Amino acid sequence: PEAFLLFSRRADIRRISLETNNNNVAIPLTGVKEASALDFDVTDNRIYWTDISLKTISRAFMNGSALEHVVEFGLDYPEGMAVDWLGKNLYWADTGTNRIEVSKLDGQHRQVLVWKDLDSPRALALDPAEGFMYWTEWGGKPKIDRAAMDGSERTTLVPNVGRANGLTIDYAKRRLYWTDLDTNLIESSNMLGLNREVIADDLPHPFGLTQYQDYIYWTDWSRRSIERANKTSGQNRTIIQGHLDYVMDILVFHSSRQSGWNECASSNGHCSHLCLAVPVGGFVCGCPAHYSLNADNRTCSAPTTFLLFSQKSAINRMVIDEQQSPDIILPIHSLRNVRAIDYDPLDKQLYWIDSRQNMIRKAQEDGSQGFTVVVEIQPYDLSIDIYSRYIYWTCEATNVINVTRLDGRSVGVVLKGEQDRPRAVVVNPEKGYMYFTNLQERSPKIERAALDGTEREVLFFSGLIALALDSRLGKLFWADSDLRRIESSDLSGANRIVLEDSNILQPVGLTVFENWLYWIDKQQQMIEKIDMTGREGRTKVQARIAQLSDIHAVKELNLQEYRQHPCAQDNGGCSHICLVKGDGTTRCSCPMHLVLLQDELSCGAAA
Amino acid sequence: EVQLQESGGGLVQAGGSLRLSCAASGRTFSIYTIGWFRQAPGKEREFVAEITWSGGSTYYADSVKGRFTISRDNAKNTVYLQMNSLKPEDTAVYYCAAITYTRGIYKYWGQGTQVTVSS
Ligand SMILES: *[C@@H]1O[C@H](CO)[C@@H](O[C@@H]2O[C@H](CO)[C@@H](O[C@@H]3O[C@H](CO)[C@@H](O)[C@H](O[C@H]4O[C@H](CO)[C@@H](O)[C@H](O)[C@@H]4O)[C@@H]3O)[C@H](O)[C@H]2NC(C)=O)[C@H](O)[C@H]1NC(C)=O
Ligand SMILES: *[C@@H]1O[C@H](CO)[C@@H](O[C@@H]2O[C@H](CO)[C@@H](O[C@@H]3O[C@H](CO)[C@@H](O)[C@H](O)[C@@H]3O)[C@H](O)[C@H]2NC(C)=O)[C@H](O)[C@H]1NC(C)=O
Ligand SMILES: *[C@@H]1O[C@H](CO)[C@@H](O[C@@H]2O[C@H](CO)[C@@H](O[C@@H]3O[C@H](CO)[C@@H](O)[C@H](O)[C@@H]3O)[C@H](O)[C@H]2NC(C)=O)[C@H](O)[C@H]1NC(C)=O
Ligand SMILES: *[C@@H]1O[C@H](CO)[C@@H](O[C@@H]2O[C@H](CO)[C@@H](O[C@@H]3O[C@H](CO)[C@@H](O)[C@H](O)[C@@H]3O)[C@H](O)[C@H]2NC(C)=O)[C@H](O)[C@H]1NC(C)=O
Ligand SMILES: *[C@@H]1O[C@H](CO)[C@@H](O)[C@H](O)[C@H]1NC(C)=O
Ligand SMILES: [Ca+2]
Repeated sequence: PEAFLLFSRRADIRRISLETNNNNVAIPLTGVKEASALDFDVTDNRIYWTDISLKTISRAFMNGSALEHVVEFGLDYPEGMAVDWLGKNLYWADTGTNRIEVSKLDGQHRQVLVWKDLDSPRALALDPAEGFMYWTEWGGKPKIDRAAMDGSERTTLVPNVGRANGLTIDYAKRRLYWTDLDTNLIESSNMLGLNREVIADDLPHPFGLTQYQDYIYWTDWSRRSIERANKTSGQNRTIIQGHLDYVMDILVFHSSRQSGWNECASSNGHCSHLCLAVPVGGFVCGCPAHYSLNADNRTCSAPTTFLLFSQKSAINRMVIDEQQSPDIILPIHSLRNVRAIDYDPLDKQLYWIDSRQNMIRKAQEDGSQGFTVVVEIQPYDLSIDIYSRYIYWTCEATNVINVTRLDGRSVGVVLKGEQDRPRAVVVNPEKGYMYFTNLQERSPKIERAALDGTEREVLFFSGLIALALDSRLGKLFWADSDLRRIESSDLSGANRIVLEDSNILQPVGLTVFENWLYWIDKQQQMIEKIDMTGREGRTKVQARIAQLSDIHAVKELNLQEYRQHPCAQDNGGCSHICLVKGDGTTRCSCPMHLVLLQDELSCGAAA
Repeated sequence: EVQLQESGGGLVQAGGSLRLSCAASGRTFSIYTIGWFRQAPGKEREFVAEITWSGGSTYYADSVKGRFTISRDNAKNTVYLQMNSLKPEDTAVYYCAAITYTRGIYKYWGQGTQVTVSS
């Protein structure tokens, strides 16, 4: 078990034997572009590295096998990364998003630990045996901060230093080592930022840093070298290898570097998701992003109410809490030209339209269970009947309101007609109605019809691309891009009141979150909201978000109130379409290619 | 990513002086060094001088050593090249170049400024 050095340079993570020389070759990796930060798990014999050109964090065994991209979403510049080898967690710092995030070595249960008051955090060093994490911030007045490995107890450890890199922990002597890139020095301190000593003051430009036994190894971008020296006096310097320009990270791969123990290593602290280390040598259970910790301090609960705004290449989730949690990009693959989204709160599964692939797809929030429900046919918008478990959606090609089941089997075409172009759709199954836009040439309109295409009337005629609906407020909302404004009305058609119409360029989406009206401006790249109770007024939620496509609010499904709808219990006995009448009973109906039968429930052909 | 904007420079008599400026915008916290290059109408790119982003280290080529003085502003994100004892051999287009700790060798370039020395 011979100790050796490992360093990243361009697209090569390479190995340099310390004692004598052997295996001075690169680690056989396939798709590396710009390797940066490095760490390892010595018992699993695996290496972990980041990539800026790819915006990824990958892991692979020492022989290049089992190369997998652990983190591949929501990364901008992961210049720092470290491995919790006891709790088996992966920490990293991003200077583009300015946040320190944690997950597992597998990659699941990604959580943001620090996100406030961060100014470009880069170097990262962990100490799970004591429950502390240390990092360096390169922003205005750079500094070195310490926090508990769950994000709490964050203080400033070194305030006077310059831009620090190569933060390395000597666990035996209990000391910190780092390099000052502005004064071009190598310094050390104790675990509290005190007893500060200057290890080396005459080096050209030390950059990366690591420590092993009584020796300190550093890189030099001026001399383009890897050197080592006595960690105490700073002398007995030898050049390990030269002609190495722009070596990003460097470290010693040896078991003695990863010792210690906490409860997370023994039993994962009996936590459901994350086990994070805290002082002193203790632990607390952590949850995925947007998840909350239950009363047992062990299990995590997914968020029940939230927002979902999707752009051309991503689908994101917003959460409103007092701590102002950051938005999360849902790790769903094969997202090309997204145009609409919806969500089923019963099975808790997300649905969306993909225009490029030209299909409607569903998947869980973590990305699992990818299922294609319909696949020429150009779907435009969609809306879910969560009671009949149906999806109503318009087609841009056939110009038709078509309805399909969640399992993919079509119930049939509900609306069709010449000189008709139905685009946006929203369903109100509590009242058995559906509202949609009809963009006829030189004649737009907003129409309502029953969930079977009958009782088709015209609601809004003159003065005019997305509809929102709220039954609690009894209000219908829409937004026009030509006139560039947003309007509201009642479900019956009365009180057509114009909302805030100024400072709007190109509205695309609308939803109702509690007593608020969220809408997205695509060209202005904004997510805003209007207070529905008329108290706080117009407010900007987020600015400069490109390629926006849709937004969808999600309230928690009260299953007690859900089971009360007669359309939900075996579809009210109706094959196909169940309709709710004024009195509250049900009445069956069917698409245009079928006809109701004697039992007033089933349907079929005719002759 | 970093964007550089060169400014200053023009028609200057022989034996005079002229101060060049280079404004860095973007991820300037990640800047390692800033180097000045120049392109003559005949010769190709020539390396002139470099300075670390903290101003602690500096390097001048022997072609301009003793005359030119590369520096960084005391606050702003700009670097200056003070050119003294100008010769007709210095007539060229001067380029600012940034090398960052992130992305490493990837050089972010500016558009450069034209400098002419008449005699
Ligand atoms: C509303 O949405 C539903 C989707 O849920 C959609 O139903 C689909 O209709 C298409 C046809 O329009 C079906 O595709 C057919 O499948 C049958 C087997 O079931 C095939 O025999 C058919 O073969 C034809 O096409 C061939 C070319 O590939 C020809 O060579 C051949 O001669 C046949 O003409 C055809 O492939 C599809 O199976 C259904 N899907 C479901 C789930 O039922 C419906 O059409 C939509 N309504 C409108 C108006 O668009
Ligand atoms: C060379 O590459 C091979 C890739 O197959 C490496 O083999 C792998 O070694 C790891 C070592 O931890 C094995 O992980 C273990 O898996 C078992 C389940 O089989 C699990 O119970 C343990 O806790 C541990 O995680 C992994 O299974 C194994 N894969 C195989 C054999 O297919 C090998 O380690 C590499 N060689 C070196 C020197 O790194
Ligand atoms: C690391 O470097 C140091 C010096 O750079 C090496 O120390 C060398 O060893 C000799 C013999 O022990 C030292 O002699 C000293 O003499 C002074 C009086 O002059 C005395 O007070 C000391 O107690 C000591 O005996 C000396 O420090 C130095 N030799 C010379 C010629 O300077 C050390 O050996 C190096 N470490 C390794 C592992 O090589
Ligand atoms: C699950 O973990 C939470 C912490 O996140 C535990 O809450 C803790 O509850 C106790 C009381 O049950 C708190 O003790 C308090 O001490 C202060 C003095 O500091 C006193 O003024 C209070 O009246 C109270 O006695 C304790 O502070 C609190 N923890 C934190 C961090 O605030 C909870 O008890 C855990 N669940 C179980 C079942 O133990
Ligand atoms: C490093 O320097 C200290 C200073 O006294 C000395 O005691 C120690 O033996 C040196 N170790 C090596 C490996 O040179
Ligand atoms: Ca909608």
